[PDB]
Amino acid sequence: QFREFSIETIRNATSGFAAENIVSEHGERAPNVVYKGKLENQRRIAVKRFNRKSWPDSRQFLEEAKAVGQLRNHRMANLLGCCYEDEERLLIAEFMPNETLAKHLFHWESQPMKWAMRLRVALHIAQALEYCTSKGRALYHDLNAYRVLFDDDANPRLSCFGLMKNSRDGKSYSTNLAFTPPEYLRTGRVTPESVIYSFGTLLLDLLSGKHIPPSHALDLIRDRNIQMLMDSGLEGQFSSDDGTELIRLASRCLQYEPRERPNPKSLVSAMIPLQKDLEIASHQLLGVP
Ligand SMILES: [Cl-]
Repeated sequence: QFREFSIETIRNATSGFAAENIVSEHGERAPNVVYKGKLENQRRIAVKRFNRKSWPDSRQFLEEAKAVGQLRNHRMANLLGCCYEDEERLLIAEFMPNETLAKHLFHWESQPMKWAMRLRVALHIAQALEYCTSKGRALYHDLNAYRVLFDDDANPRLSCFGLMKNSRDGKSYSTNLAFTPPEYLRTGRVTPESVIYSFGTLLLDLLSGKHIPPSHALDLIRDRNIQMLMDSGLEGQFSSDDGTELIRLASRCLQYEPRERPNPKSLVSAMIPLQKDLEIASHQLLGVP
């Protein structure tokens, strides 16, 4: 059950917000800073520590946090609680011990992430989006490869933290404008269809093995230059038909007109026939213990 924590409990859990416990990607001074920690009951947690003045009205912070806290789903890194003591504003979620899509996709060591695992990620994150939308939390802020986490069993989950803004009013620059949907640039506002565009960028990441700007990818797609778009490290793991099917889904997600983008259920349905190696456990596919 969603619960409140004292700041002392959370400082104890994170060794006083020790810098080496940061597991997010922007360091200590960013709008989005997440620390790993461990509670007295041995439960491992992720703690997002909001900036001072980001959510100054604790009633508003709590309302938001509690709303996110009602969500419970296997495709999410779920929100367990919050803290709003002594000007701190913290979100406490399930710890994900196998790091991020970014680590395994962009910063691989043994070998590139397998196609089968990339497609499993895409499907499971689409399912996470379907769930969040189902529970009235259709807005998601800054979805990218750093918000896709891997659990104890190496299964992909969507971080719950992106369901809340980094600050109620502060302009965030947490996603470079190259990756934001066109309606954000016009209005400064996120809509349900905005996250679908972001999901399109995630598909581009998975297809290419890098965080390719949509403008550039869309040029390649217009040219049907699949060989320049797709990750050379995937060679021989996928049929041209399936590669193309996923590119076509990305193109739908990245449509200028928000109403033309797929709804989450359509993303899930489109992903099913592309799945590969269903019988293989995620830890084997991802290459973690
Ligand atoms: Cl506020």
